[PDB]
Amino acid sequence: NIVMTQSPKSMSMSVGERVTLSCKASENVGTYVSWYQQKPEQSPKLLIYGASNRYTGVPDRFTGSGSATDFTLTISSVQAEDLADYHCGQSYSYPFTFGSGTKLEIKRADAAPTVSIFPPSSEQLTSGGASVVCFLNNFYPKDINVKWKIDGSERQNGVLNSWTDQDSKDSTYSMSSTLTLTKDEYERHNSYTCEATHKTSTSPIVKSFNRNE
Amino acid sequence: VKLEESGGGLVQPGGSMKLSCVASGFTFSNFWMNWVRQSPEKGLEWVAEIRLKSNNYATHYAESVKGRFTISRDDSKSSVYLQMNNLRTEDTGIYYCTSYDYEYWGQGTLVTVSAAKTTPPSVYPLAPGSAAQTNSMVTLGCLVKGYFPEPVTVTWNSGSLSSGVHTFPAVLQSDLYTLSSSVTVPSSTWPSETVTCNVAHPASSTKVDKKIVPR
Repeated sequence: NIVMTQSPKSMSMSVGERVTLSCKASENVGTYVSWYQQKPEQSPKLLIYGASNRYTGVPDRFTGSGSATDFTLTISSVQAEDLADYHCGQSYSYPFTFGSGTKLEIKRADAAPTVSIFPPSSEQLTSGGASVVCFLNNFYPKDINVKWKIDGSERQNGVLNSWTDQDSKDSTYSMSSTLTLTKDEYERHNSYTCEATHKTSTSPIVKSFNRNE
Repeated sequence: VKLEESGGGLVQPGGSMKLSCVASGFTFSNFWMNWVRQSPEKGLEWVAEIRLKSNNYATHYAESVKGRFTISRDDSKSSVYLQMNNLRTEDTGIYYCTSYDYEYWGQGTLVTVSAAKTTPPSVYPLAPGSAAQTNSMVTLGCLVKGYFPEPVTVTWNSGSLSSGVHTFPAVLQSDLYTLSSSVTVPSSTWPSETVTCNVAHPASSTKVDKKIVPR
């Protein structure tokens, strides 16, 4: 099977800059290479076929070049709408194969998260569970850390985190963190805190509640 | 051009499932058609191809599915099909029908191969604590816990609230998924202008609409 290799996994570009994406084939595939753009929760879209032919309706900032074993997709001036994962694929020989994709991140100014904490609902407590949720929304850059404290002491067990893909409209990221306890344990403590630490400050953004409130 | 996919969901290991896709907006009978699948572990993979009446609808299959899957087409219905048999957990992923060169794609459907049982979601409201501070904006949410399989879809006010929404990818823990969604609206508008999350779970035939009311 022909292997299509793409590296690096990600590139971070400012709007207006030029970016060149590379794709290496493990065998000579002639000009039978296509490029696809995939945004999250969407199917891929054809950009380039036959190594260098721009598909109908694709903006002219997209070009493709190369042949045999090395192929390039160039975006002459990155636009915010170009936030996506770009894959090459070969149709020279069966099985047809795709490259692993290079993600394009759009650079923006640093932004601290907006942090919100939520206590367990009465419905969940009735079933015996107690999830405390913290949203860390609309921040940049992507890396961030959450620390959960119960009555001032750190708790790491029971924490579930999920991160969104980069937001198409404002180039930010968001994260949700859920600390799940049993009702039994939740009712034995008083204060619940999430602390968000982000590159914008070594001082954590702290949100908390207590069960007396 | 539209490729409209049908089918998908949960199937037991060793079981069978058929996917369908109806084409409109290209001359279907003149196009080779493919199935492609996608997973986090393995990325995009080509699955099968089917050609034209002039060449007896000859096929090609990926080695990993040969002898277990059948691609077929009904030109009179402008439709392509994938019959999957003796399914394995490594077959789980998002399946797309596509035309040649992957020019046209269906929307994709998640096939989950697992012996775990369908479980509907519990949908819990996220409303701020009574002693939470004041701001010109308020963030509300819904916690969607304990369902299987994926996917669930989340909307707010049946889709009329979208600008302030973040819904987070699900995470799996011991045969059950958990997801959350937040929405941020001007604080003068809640609770006076109601905010409800709608969580649809087609595998369990369950949609839950949870109105978020103050604590």
